[PDB]
Formats: sequence, C-alpha cells, structure tokens
Amino acid sequence: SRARQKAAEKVRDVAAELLDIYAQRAAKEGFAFKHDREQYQLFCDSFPFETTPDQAQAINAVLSDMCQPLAMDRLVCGDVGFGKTEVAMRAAFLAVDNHKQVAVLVPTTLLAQQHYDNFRDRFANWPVRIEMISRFRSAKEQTQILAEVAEGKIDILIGTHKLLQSDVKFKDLGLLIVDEEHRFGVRHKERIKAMRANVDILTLTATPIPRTLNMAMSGMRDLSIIATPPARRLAVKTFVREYDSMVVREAILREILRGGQVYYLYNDVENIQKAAERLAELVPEARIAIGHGQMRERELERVMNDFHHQRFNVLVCTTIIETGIDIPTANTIIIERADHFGLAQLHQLRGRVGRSHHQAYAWLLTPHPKAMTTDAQKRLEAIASLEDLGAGFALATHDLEIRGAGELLGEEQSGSMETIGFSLYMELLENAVDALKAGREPSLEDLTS
Amino acid sequence: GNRRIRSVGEMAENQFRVGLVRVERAVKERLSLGDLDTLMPQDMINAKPI
Amino acid sequence: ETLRVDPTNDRLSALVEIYRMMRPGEPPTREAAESLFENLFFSEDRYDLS
Amino acid sequence: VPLDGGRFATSDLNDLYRRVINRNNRLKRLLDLAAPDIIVRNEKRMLQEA
Amino acid sequence: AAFRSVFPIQSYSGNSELQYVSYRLGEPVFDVQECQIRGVTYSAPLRVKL
Amino acid sequence: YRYTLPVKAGEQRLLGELTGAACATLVAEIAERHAGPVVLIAPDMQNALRLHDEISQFTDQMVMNLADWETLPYDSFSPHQDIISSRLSTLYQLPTMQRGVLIVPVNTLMQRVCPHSFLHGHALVMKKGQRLSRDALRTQLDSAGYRHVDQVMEHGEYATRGALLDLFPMGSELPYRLDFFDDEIDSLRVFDVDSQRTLEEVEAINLLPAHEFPTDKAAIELFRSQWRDTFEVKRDPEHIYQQVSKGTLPAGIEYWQPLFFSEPLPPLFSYFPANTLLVNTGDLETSAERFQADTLARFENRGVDPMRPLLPPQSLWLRVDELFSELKNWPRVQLKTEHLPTKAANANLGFQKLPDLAVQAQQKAPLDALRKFLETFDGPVVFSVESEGRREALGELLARIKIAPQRIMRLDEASDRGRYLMIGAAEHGFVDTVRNLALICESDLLGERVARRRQDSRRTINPDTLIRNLAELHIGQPVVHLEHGVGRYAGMTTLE
Amino acid sequence: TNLERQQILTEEQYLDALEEFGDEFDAKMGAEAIQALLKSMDLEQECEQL
Ligand SMILES: Nc1ncnc2c1ncn2[C@@H]1O[C@H](COP(=O)(O)OP(=O)(O)OP(=O)(O)O)[C@@H](O)[C@H]1O
Ligand SMILES: [Mg+2]
Repeated sequence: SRARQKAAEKVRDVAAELLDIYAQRAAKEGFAFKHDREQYQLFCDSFPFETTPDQAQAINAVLSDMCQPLAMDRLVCGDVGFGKTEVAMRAAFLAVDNHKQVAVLVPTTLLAQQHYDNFRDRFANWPVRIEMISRFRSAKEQTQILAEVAEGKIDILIGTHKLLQSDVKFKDLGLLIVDEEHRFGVRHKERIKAMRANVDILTLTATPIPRTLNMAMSGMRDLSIIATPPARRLAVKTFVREYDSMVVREAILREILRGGQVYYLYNDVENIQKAAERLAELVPEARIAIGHGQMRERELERVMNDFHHQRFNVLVCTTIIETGIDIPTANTIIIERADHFGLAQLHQLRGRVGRSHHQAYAWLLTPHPKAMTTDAQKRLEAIASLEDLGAGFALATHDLEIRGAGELLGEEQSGSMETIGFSLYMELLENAVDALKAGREPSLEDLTS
Repeated sequence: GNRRIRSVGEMAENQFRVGLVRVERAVKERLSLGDLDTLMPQDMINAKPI
Repeated sequence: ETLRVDPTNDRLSALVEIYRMMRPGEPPTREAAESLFENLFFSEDRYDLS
Repeated sequence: VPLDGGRFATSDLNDLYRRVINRNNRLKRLLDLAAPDIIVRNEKRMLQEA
Repeated sequence: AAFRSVFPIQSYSGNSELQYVSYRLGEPVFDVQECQIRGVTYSAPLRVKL
Repeated sequence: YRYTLPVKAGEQRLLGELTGAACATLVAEIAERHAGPVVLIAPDMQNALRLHDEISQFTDQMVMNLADWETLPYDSFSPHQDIISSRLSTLYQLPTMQRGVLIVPVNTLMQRVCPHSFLHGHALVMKKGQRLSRDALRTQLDSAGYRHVDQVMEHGEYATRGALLDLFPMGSELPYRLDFFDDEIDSLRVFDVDSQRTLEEVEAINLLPAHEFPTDKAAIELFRSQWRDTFEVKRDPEHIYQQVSKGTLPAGIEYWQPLFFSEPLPPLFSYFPANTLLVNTGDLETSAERFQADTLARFENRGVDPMRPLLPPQSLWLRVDELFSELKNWPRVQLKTEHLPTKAANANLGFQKLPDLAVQAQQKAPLDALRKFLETFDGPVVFSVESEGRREALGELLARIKIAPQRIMRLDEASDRGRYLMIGAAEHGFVDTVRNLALICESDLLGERVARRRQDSRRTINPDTLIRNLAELHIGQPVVHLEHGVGRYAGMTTLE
Repeated sequence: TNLERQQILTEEQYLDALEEFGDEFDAKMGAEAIQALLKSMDLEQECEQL
C-alpha cells in the first residue's frame, strides 16, 4: 500500500489556520457571565468535602475569569487526584446557570462514562440535563442526542473526539472544558475554538504537553497550579525492579489481603489474553478480567462496571486507564514493561493509585537494565526520583525542554522544531488582529461553509 | 597441554555468535510485539549487527 | 578448621550466605537463594564447560 | 585538525570542555526553573564529575 | 553451531517462534584480483532460510 | 421476631436461606435489638469492606471497621502510623461500647494485640486545672513515644516553644495547644493544620501513644533483653537489634512486637465488652486455616536472612485451634446461604433470589420483565441505588413503565403496595417471602453476560472455487489463500 | 543543638534532624558545604590550638 513514501508536502498549512483562529478569538469579546451568590452557595453545599486552600484559589480564579468580558483561556495544571475536576464542575455550574451549554471533551470512552456518572451525581438536584455521546452510545441514540443538543435542551454534553466531527452543532455554546488535554493535539484543541470564536476554554490536565506548558508560562494562557494535597493523600511509593514473578505475586497478594484492587497494565491487546491467563496461574487467589478499548463496547463497559463493584481484584488493562479513571479502591498498579512509556504517561499511570486515605504502591517492572535503551533509563531514573505529592508540575517542567516546546504557531507540540520566538508571535498576532479589526475579514471557518 | 589454539575459524565463529546475540534480542523483541500475521523473516532481522 | 570458621550450621543458612555474598542488599528469601544457587553452577542455560 | 578525509580529529580536551559546559548550562537552566532538590542535586553531582 | 545455539527464537508473549532451517554462502560479487584492485572486501553473502 | 437471639456461653444460632445482600439487613436487624455490641466476623477483608458499605445503609448504629496493618505478614513496610492511630483508638473504646457493629475480618481477628495495660498505661485525659510541669509533660510524651518536631502536622508528633506546647494526639483527628503558665495548663485550644489559629477550646481531651509498642529507654532495654534471649546478635548496622539500639526503627518492626512487653499478647477477645454477640459470614474454618497456612508458608519462606529474623507465628497470631477454642466464649449468630434442615439453634428465613429481571434494547419493549414482575407482586418493592444521580438514572427509566418511586430512608417504612427507592451500596436483590417484600438493586437490571460473538458465518461466497476440498490438486496449480493472496501450490510436506 | 561541627548525616538522618531540630542549623551537602567548611575556618587559632 506504499507506506514507504512520505506522501506530499504539508497537505495543509497550519500557521495560517492557527494564526487566524487566535486572531479571531483575541479580536472580539466573549460572554460576561453573571454570577449568583446564594444560588451557587447551594451548589457548593452539595460538595461533601472542603476545598483545599489552593483549589479554592483555582476555583476563585476560574470564576473571576468567567465573570469578565474577555474570553477565558486557562490551564488548571495540578497534580493527579487533587480535585481538578470539581473546579471544572463549579465552572460548569456557573455556565449552565446562564443557559450556556457546557461541552466537556475527554480523550477516551472510559473518561466519558466516568465523567458522565460524576456530573450526573453532582447535578442531581437541579434542572440540568447531562448527556454523553461516544461510541458506547448506539447509532440511533447518537442522532437523538445530536438533535437534542442542536435543539438546545442538553445543557452538558460529555464526549470523546465525537465532539469535533462537524455534525455536533451546539445551539448556544458558552463553555468548553478540555479534560486531560495532553492526549489531543493542536487540531483537536482548536477544532471547536474555530467554530465558536469567543468560547471560554477551561483546560484541565496534570502533566501538560510541552507546547501548552511553555504557552502557559509565557503569558499566552492563564495558569492555576493545584499542588495542595487533599485530605489524606499519601505519596505513592515507586519501585523500579526488573521483572520477577515473585515480585508480581507478592504485590498482588499484598493488595488482595488488604482488600483493594490491582491494575496490571500490559499494553498489548494481541497478547493480553495470554498475559491474563498466565497471571491467573501465577496468582490463583486473584480474580482477573481483561479491559482494553479494542473489544466490543457492551463487553468493555460491563467489565469496567464490574470492576467498580468489586467483582474482581486484578484487571489486566491497556493504557486506556492512563487518562484519569478514579476507582478509589484500586491502590496498586503494576506496569509490566515500563521502559517504553513517556514521563507523562508514567506519571499518569502512577496517579491512578492513591485517591484515598490508603497507602498505594506502584511497580514499574523493567527488562534487564543492559537491555533497556538509554532514554528509558533516563526516564525511569526521573520517574523514580520524584515521588512526592505535587510532583506533577516539576515533572512537566522537566519533560518540557528535555523534549523542548514545539512550534508555537504550528503543530508538533513536543520537540525543538526551531519554532519562532514569542516576540515574533505577539507582533504577528497584533498585526493580524489590527488588520482584521478594520476591514472585518470574515472568519476563515465560515468561508469553509 | 594447558594452552589451546584459537585459529581463524574459531575466533570468527565466536565473533559471529557475539554479533548474533544482538540480532536474536531484536528478533525476540519484534516477535513479542503484537500482530504477527503480517510479518516475514526480513522485517525483524537486520544484517547490520552481524 | 573451616567448619570452626563456618558461621552457618545447615543448608539454608549456607544458601542465604551465598545469596548475600552475590548481591548485597535485596533482602533474601528462600526461593531467591535456592534458585540463584541452582542457576549459578547447575543450569544448562547459564553455565557451560565446553 | 582535519583527518584529510573531510572529518575532524577528536581532540579529547574539547570533548571534556564541551561536556563541562553542557552540564553547567543545564544546571543553570535548572536553577532558573526552580528545579526540585533531588534533580538539581543529581545534576550538581554530574557537573562535579565532569 | 552458532545458528543451532541461538535458534529457535521463541517469543516471550508466547505465540510465535523463529526457527532455523539451513544456510548457503552465495557467490561473491567480485573475486580476489579486482577485490584487490578496487579496494573492497572479498566476501560471500550469507543467505539463511528462516 | 422470626428467630430468638443467643445469650449464653457459646451457644450458636444458624440462620439459613440468606441470599446475597440479605446478611446486611439481618446484621442491621440484630444490631438494633441486642442491648450490646455486635462484632461482625467477615470471612475476608474485602467482604468486610463490602459489609461496611451495606449495613450502614440499612441502619443508624455506628458501624465501623477495625483498621488492620495494611501490610502482609512479616512484610518490610510500616503500617503508616495514621492507621495505627485508627487502630489504637478503637482498642481504647472497645472495652466500653454499648451499641454498634465492629467489623473484623479473620485476618485481623486472628492477630494478637497489645496488653491493654499499655493502653491505659500510655493514654491520658488532660483537663484544665492540671498542675503538671512543662518538662514533666514533655518527658511524659517522650516516654509514651511521640516525636519531637517543630511543625506538627500528622499523627504522633509534638512541638515545644517555651510555654507553648502543641501536640497532635492519636485520640482525636485534630491537634491542640496548651499555652503553659506557672507550670499549669491555661488553655486546651484546637488549632488547624492549615491556618495554625485556634478554633475553640476543649475542657478535657484524650491522647494515645504513637506506636502499638513502648518506645522509651526502658522499653528498648527490654527489647534487647528479649532479643538476646530469643534470637542471636550480629554486629552489622542494619541488623534490627543494633538498628533499634541506636534509636531509630526499622521498616516492618511491628512484627517484632511481642519483644517489647515481657507478657504475651492477648488474643483481642479480651477487648470485647461483657456482652457481645459475634455474627458470622461465610465460614471461618476455611478462611482461618487458609490464613494460617499462608502465614506459615511466608514464615518458612522468609525466616531466613539472619539479619532481621522472624518471630514464630504462634507469638503473633492465634493458632486456628486457639481461635476456635476462644470463639466458644461468646454467643454467635452464623449467617449462611443454604437450607438449614431442622433443629433448635437453627432457623430458616425465606429470602428467595430475585426473578429474571434484565434490560436490553433488542426488543421493542425493553422493560418487559420489569413491567410484568411489578404487576404480579402483591407486597412492596424497593429499588436500591448506590448514588444520587443514579437515582435519576433509574427515576426516568421507570417512567417508561409509569412508576415513580417514593424515597424512604429505612426499609421498615415500606407499606403494602408500594414502589420505593433508597440509596446505599447494596449489590444484589432478594425476595423476602416472610413479609413479601422485594429489594431490587442496580445490578439486578443487567443480568448475566450477553456473550454471543463466538463466530460469524464465513460459509458465504463458497462456490465451485472451493471445490468441496477434494484435495486432488496438481503441482503448480494456482491457489488463493484469502489471508495472504495468490500463490502456486507445491505439494504436501512434513514439518516439525 | 545536639549536632556538632562537621558530623555527617545520612539522607534519612537528615530528614530526622530536619523534622526534629528544624531550626536555623546549616546542614548542606556537596562542594558548597565543603567550601563553607573551609571558608568558616581560621588557621592561626587552629594552629595554636593544635
Ligand atoms: N478538597 C477536597 N478534599 C477531599 N477530597 C477531595 C477534595 N477535592 C476533591 N476530592 C476528591 O478527590 C478525588 C479526585 O478526583 P477528580 O477526578 O475530581 O480529580 P482528579 O482525579 O485530579 O482529576 P482527573 O481525573 O482529571 O485526573 C475526587 O473523587 C474527590 O472526591
Ligand atoms: Mg478531570
């Protein structure tokens, strides 16, 4: 099929598209949300916790950004499990209180389902309709959901990459929430910003990809860090051992006797049915299931539903659980061959354990250390170096530059890439905005219509 | 009776086997990766270590 | 004289002493010593007089 | 100096100087970025070794 | 001996293996005289049946 | 009611027919009519957690676990002293509790706990007008085992700044400050770990030691004496004799606990009040034996490495014969899921499994099993959801069959012809035929696996080409193999 | 404090001393610490004392 060939030469130019999107978002003025004090205090009283004083700062910054005429653009870069989502949920309440149709965009179906459950739990006493669209929904109810949204009756639409496919038309969109943004890519992150120019993008992540971290530290997007630890979170213990069946058995038995559950990440669908069958012979005391995104929907959904209700302990999974599945009882992740994983992926996988008052371990099994590559050694000696609460920002500012921030005006978020400077970019943006203010050049996206 | 001759063939064969260990490591890696039905014994084996 | 210098008295203590000699740290268990000793000199894969 | 084949000689002092400058500049960047203590301590050890 | 000592390469996933059948040394591209004249190795291409 | 209660030395009472998530409502029923505690002995720690989320749904009595060491037997990790603070505190309130359920698994019931002399020898109640000196209270806490810091944040630490002594007791979840004056306590004010300012002031407060073993110098000398009695010393500074004599503690020192006391550790059955009523689940003669076998296997596996050697498991855990000879001191209600035949001390409770209820979008009417089951049931029926939003996820699913469930808080509220809903972590439903009630959880609208994807009909497109596998092919005849493509057949061969 | 002039502390012992005596003591590590030790030293008085 001629894979060898390098196709054409940039079938499209992204500098002009991204420049026009930025210069149209920075030209006009967004919605100025109206904040209700004693009608939002009830929604705060629905929260069965207390906001830590660094998260009750990100929330205050988010609301005081939404209540201004400018179009919001923020990062909520706090470490894993620190209550990032509730910031988005309080932002979503302020948006939906003014009938503004929040749109939540998550990069996987398990996040779609879990955020659907969490949002439906939280907004369980208000006239707010919350709905999920992804491949887990059928082909006959997806068109019903799209008809409802275009009609203007679903006020929160949680979805995967389906939310960008040009047939999802929102009536009056007033807030976007991109959750776990480091798995999307630039085209996915402005595919909705192009249509609705002045939408308020709230962007939740734990380890940003270098482009949107340099872009946040350089003053293009606002930043709100959340390192403040929750009630009793404990530092997740990192062990980097060579693979050993006794080590695997000991870890799984230590978790089973405690009553928790185990993530056992294999990350290979072709051999996952053999890895689980082999692990079920190594540890007969465990109950083991398989979960990945390449098996049929009514099977993965039911397996991941059984895992919540403690119907088995070990779940041999791919990196579909890299994205932020909570499951507070699971407190031991065992990554089978962790040499080929990024720093962001490794820290995200380490973040899936903890989430509660328990002490949670994390084993990153490796091959024999002369058989690993050199970058794997540098990545593992960095993931094992940082084992502290709030280490998800130092790790991000290490990944950035270790890999370097990519093209600020183009694609390729991570890489040296010989990008243009920020001084040139701000001058170019101001030039485009000033040329567009006078002779109001219609939006290029509408030209696509 | 304590010292032994390593002539041309033995040393060359030992060096060939040393170079073949890296090759078998690479082949075992490619085999252990998934989706083997589209492969042939040329995509995994490289003649550069040998 | 060696037995009077020997700080062990049975098989398992001897195997654990060998294990601690080989790899300092890595707190010994019973299989981690027995398998190590049996794969040290008595395994066809990892030991070969020609 | 060149090797008359288009390639330059190793000149082992320039390699050591370049490594020292690399580690020192990286450590300056880590000091500017307010790096965590363990990372900057490792880099200071590597600069000492360089 | 080298091919029999290395092969068959069994995958760790547990689904496939790569076994060895035979080998054959092909005809050299040149022979000794123009190998000395051009300045290239007089070698035979090894061709193995995997 | 349907069954009396056991109140004697060791008389048993076996209850049968109890299906899934019926043990929870029976425990909640027993716990509200026995004037005394109930120590629920779960057969497995996982099940314990499950029961802790279920009984707390059906009742209002205090249902609490007993925090076990989260490690494994003879492990190399500390129990993370916060858990210790949740374990000591219960052991202080355990000899005097009058109502409630305390849930222990067999793993933690078979363990041996301090001597309660160490409880009410190292634990104090501090009132306002205490004439105790600053350094006297400091050395009291130092002998108890607390850690001297300057920035007390967690369990078992204390800081001193002249007359200002702030300690975090392991009784409460909040720290306190004392503000000494003339060698007397003037205030006992709670201060936050985030704002460091007073919230209010408590007249009398309770404090508890830092670890489950004594730590002061006399205790360390006792530990060394017991060690030189039992094991043997090696001169090497990570041996756990010369690592404790220095002052610090190793990782998993909690398993060398009987070395600090010079009195055998009580079986925790001493801690129970005068009138408890042990309630069982599953079986103990298979879980206790499995735990003893695993602990002995791990002791034999790990009772090597002469630096850090291990105590015998009879010094730390009850033998199974000991455990079953100590359960004979308490009345027991054994809940088991089978038909118990007939005798005294034996009762049956009609708790049939739920009929076939499931939802599937395949048919025109998905709620057909539900819409027919709810019509032909004369007693009440109570849906049980786990969350609040899930309630709406079931509140608008029953709107298709024209039924809106009124919410109740306790299952006793159910009238005769009622459709109700209540919130809690019950997993499986039941039909209580005794009072004709039904409980339908969320996982009883899903059913078994709909796994029918064994194969697809690949017999299509089979024409003359296939030739019905006559195998009369000649060499060189072209052949298609739909996986790979078109080749030339070249005969039959044998291979290894 | 209890700690004397140049008593070395292990990492765990430094955490212990930082929790327990977390006041203004100067316990550092590396060439900065060695340079501070050398710079805070008076040779003449030390010579007379020795
Ligand atoms: N102030 C708080 N105090 C105690 N617990 C909290 C607090 N804020 C949040 N939590 C809990 O911590 C958990 C964190 O889950 P959540 O998904 O909300 O954040 P997150 O895991 O960081 O986000 P993501 O899933 O995108 O990584 C939540 O289940 C919430 O119940
Ligand atoms: Mg989130």
